[PDB]
Amino acid sequence: MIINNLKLIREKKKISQSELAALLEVSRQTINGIEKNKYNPSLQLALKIAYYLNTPLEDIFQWQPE
Amino acid sequence: MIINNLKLIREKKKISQSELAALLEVSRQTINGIEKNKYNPSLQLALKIAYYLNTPLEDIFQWQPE
Ligand code: NA
Repeated sequence: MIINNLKLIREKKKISQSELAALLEVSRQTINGIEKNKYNPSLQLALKIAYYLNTPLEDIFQWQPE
Repeated sequence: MIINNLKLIREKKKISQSELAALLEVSRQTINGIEKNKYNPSLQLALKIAYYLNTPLEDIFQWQPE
């Protein structure tokens, strides 16, 4: 299980869902889906998110060790 | 593009493919495949690799735009 903090980090930076989607070249539905915990992103999308949000990836997507 | 440093990092830490595969509960072939850049892991598997290698995920898998 991964717990994500994307909503909070995105909102803190004052970035809307459509703004982030446009930067990452994905759909708003994709961003919203991640934030509503419907599913995890691909490795590549996770890495793009961390890159542009200038935040260590593990601050955004936290695997609960098991 | 994704730069992949898994082999280099695993090797410096003197963890065999077999031992890493066992911690991750995947085939050794799967670790080998990821090391040789044949395919990418899911995000969760990537986070587990980072956990067992005690290394930030972005030092193992480095995405660069363009
Ligand atoms: Na990282």
